[PDB]
Amino acid sequence: GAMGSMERASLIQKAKLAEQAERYEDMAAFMKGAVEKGEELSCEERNLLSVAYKNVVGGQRAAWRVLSSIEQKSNEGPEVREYREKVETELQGVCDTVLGLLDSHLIKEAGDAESRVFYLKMKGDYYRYLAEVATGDKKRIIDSARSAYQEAMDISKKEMPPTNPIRLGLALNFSVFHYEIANSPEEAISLAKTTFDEAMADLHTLSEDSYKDSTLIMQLLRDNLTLWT
Amino acid sequence: GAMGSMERASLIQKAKLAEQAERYEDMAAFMKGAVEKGEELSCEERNLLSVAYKNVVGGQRAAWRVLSSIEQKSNEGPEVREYREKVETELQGVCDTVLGLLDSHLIKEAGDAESRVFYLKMKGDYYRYLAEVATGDKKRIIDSARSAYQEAMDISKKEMPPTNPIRLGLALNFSVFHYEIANSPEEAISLAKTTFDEAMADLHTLSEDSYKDSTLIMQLLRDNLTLWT
Amino acid sequence: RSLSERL
Amino acid sequence: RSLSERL
Ligand SMILES: Cc1ccc(-c2cccc3cc(C(=N)N)sc23)nc1N
Ligand SMILES: Cc1ccc(-c2cccc3cc(C(=N)N)sc23)nc1N
Ligand SMILES: [Ca+2]
Ligand SMILES: [Ca+2]
Ligand SMILES: [Cl-]
Ligand SMILES: [Cl-]
Repeated sequence: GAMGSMERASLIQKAKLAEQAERYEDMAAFMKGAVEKGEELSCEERNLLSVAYKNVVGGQRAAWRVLSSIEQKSNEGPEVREYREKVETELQGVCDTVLGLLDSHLIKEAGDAESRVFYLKMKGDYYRYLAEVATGDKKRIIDSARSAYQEAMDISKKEMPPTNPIRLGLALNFSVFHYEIANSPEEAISLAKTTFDEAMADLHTLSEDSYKDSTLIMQLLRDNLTLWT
Repeated sequence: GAMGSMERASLIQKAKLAEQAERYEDMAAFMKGAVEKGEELSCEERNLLSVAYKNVVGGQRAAWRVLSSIEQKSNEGPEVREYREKVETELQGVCDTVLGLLDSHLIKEAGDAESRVFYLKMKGDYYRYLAEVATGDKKRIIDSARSAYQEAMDISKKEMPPTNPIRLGLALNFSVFHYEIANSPEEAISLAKTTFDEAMADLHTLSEDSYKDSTLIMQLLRDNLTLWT
Repeated sequence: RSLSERL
Repeated sequence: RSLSERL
């Protein structure tokens, strides 16, 4: 691609600059270029990749929701549908790009729990974003999200402590999948509660800084439980 | 361009949708397509054009400032300069596009004061944005901004009341030009004060709604005077 | 809408 | 930085 001539280290440096400048499309392109060098990613690099694409797809999701809401009102000319479709297609292209990087070849080279769980969670997340706009096929997309989350959960429970921030963010997002995508609010509530309680019981093992990291994510579990019950 | 096959009315409708979705790059492309249909723009359409490109160039200016600040610190590898140059070049391309639309052929077909002043102010604004990143050539860019603002001012003083929001926003931006670009802080202060005082004395002629519109812009003149003195 | 993992 | 016209 267009980043093939740039050094890996320069791509990472520029991704960090783009983050500081709130240029998330650039940040994603730089990190895509870094992935395509073929070397595994460090913990920091994995998070740069995630931050970049989360911001890109987050803007698209917010736009899609606005347009879909306008479209649904109009059904209570073709321009509203056309433009919602345009944004939707762009969003799906971003998700497909991320899923392609995970499949070629981030996941298969990831052996440590922290990397493998991170990437499988990401695969669940971007199939979930595809599911949010899918209509009927929606079933196979939902199953793909579920499968990725489940594999990630199984590894995280075996290999990580209950306060691990990757484990917590995985359980959080899988609970959102259950509530928002899979029409399983009881599963969502059960998962959030068990995750929160098992992390609570492990906090005593943590340093002050790790305690801060874990409790910040636990608060999101609690906020969802408040909304859901 | 890529919007050549879309109806003018559909482009305007989609520009308004993109605004609601905070998709300002799309909004600008739609309004560029509408301009390129060759018909003059209504007051609402002129403001859609301005809003779209102001948001696009505003993100680029904010990014450029972040990167330039990092670059200047590093001079107290080539990546910081390279990436600042990338953003700078993109910003200049956006300014050139807007200036091209004004020159081909919005300004020459604009006969009413409200349209002609609006477009000449816009020409001043986008040359000012070019001036912000220009280095030495900077002189001819500054002169182009000054010339456009001055022509707009001369028409506005002859043809518009002192509370007209276009006249006020023009005087505001020309005062910013004087202070920030032209190294003429006394000219900036004098212009802001005279503009504010002449608008104040005309407020009694206005409806409640027009009064609200004018006083909102006057507050920006006052806020600058507070910062400048 | 439910809260998902933040950056 | 000085305030310019807003939308
Ligand atoms: C050396 C290092 C390791 C990990 C992280 C990290 C961890 C979790 C989230 C996140 C977001 C980041 C970002 N928005 N740049 S880094 C990062 N950071 C480091 N510096
Ligand atoms: C019918 C009409 C005429 C003028 C305007 C207008 C005026 C000044 C600024 C601005 C921003 C706009 C926007 N962000 N869409 S419209 C607009 N609006 C209308 N509806
Ligand atoms: Ca129940
Ligand atoms: Ca003085
Ligand atoms: Cl469209
Ligand atoms: Cl670059």
